Amino acid sequence: AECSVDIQGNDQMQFNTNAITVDKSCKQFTVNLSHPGNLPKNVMGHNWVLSTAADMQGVVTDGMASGLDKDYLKPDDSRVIAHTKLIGSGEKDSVTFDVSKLKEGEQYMFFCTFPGHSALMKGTLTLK
Ligand SMILES: [Cu+]
Repeated sequence: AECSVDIQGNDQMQFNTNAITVDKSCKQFTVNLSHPGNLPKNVMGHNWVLSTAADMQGVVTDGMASGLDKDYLKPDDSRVIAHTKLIGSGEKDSVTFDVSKLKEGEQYMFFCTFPGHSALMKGTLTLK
């Protein structure tokens, strides 16, 4: 099983994948995020945040109101399953989480919580 994925967030406010499949055989899953853009994190910062599809809107809404210093995430938000830090041009960050934090039959979404970015920077994640 392929238990990791490399993802990029760029200056065009786009991730380079719209869907991630996590194989059930995997015990852990790793996301390696990078920023090939030129813009700094205060204007084009990107993070990779995971939640159920149902909780996405709440996480995004409260994240925006949280500010840059809080990585645009509501402190201790229980709806966030896993997340990388917010990164800007030339930076990279990885996050590894336990696959047992996911279940079959539930739709998950990964997205960036920087203000306005989730309109384009989002995708599905599914355990199969
Ligand atoms: Cu972003």
